[PDB]
Amino acid sequence: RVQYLRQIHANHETLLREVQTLRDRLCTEDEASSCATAQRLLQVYRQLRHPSLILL
Amino acid sequence: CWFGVFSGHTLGSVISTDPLKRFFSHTLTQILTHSPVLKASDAVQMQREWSFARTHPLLTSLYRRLFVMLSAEELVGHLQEVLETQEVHWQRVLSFVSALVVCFPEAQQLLEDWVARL
Amino acid sequence: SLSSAIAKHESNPYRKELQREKKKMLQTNLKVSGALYREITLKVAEVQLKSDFAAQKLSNL
Repeated sequence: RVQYLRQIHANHETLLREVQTLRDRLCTEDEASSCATAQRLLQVYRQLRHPSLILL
Repeated sequence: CWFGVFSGHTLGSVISTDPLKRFFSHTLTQILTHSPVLKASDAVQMQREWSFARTHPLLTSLYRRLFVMLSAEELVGHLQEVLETQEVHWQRVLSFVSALVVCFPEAQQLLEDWVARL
Repeated sequence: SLSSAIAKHESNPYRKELQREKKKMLQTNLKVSGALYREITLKVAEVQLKSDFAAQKLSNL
């Protein structure tokens, strides 16, 4: 169908732009490279890994 | 070109039709609501000039398009709702009903229904 | 790129006559090639491998 594929695309692009802003803040030494960065990315990792690659 | 992109062959293909419908509903209300001039209740003889073929083909095309990407009784309820709620531009509403009656599959009796209620 | 390749496989009385023609154009048609899905899910799988490998260095440390 279409609804489900667009659900997935939008769910991904929100994360992607969020990650991208996060990458630039790491370029400008804005935020930190202590941590909570690391702990943020290990939250994105877990979000995605639950239904990784439904194969049809 | 604006009405061209509005024709929802390119757009319907990419966009889920929950927010697209909200866009069209706000668009329709914004066509009707904005600049409520010629409120003259004596806007009677001007019905002849707001006849479907005299109303511009651009209006006609966009109205057909708005009918295509939406449903009929949704449109009827929405019209009933807005005309009850908020003031009008009589040009666009009269043109709009003129396009409604001939475009949609026999909703002149669905018109008579809420006409009788009103 | 999965969803973009798919959203390119998805594109490809007189008033009533033309209303019906445009209804026929917008009739709910879905053409999501299974083989394309497959192609892209392997490209994706290659990267999931890379992201998963990279999460072990991070969640270990």
